[PDB]
Amino acid sequence: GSSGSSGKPFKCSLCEYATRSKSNLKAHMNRHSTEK
Ligand SMILES: [Zn+2]
Repeated sequence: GSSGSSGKPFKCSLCEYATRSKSNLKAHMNRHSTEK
């Protein structure tokens, strides 16, 4: 759907990775270090 689709608080500017918890994203961002 493309109507009132509540997004997310933290959305990685690198990829389409997003999570409601900052603690989670913090771990994902790390992946953006090796072979990237
Ligand atoms: Zn990312």
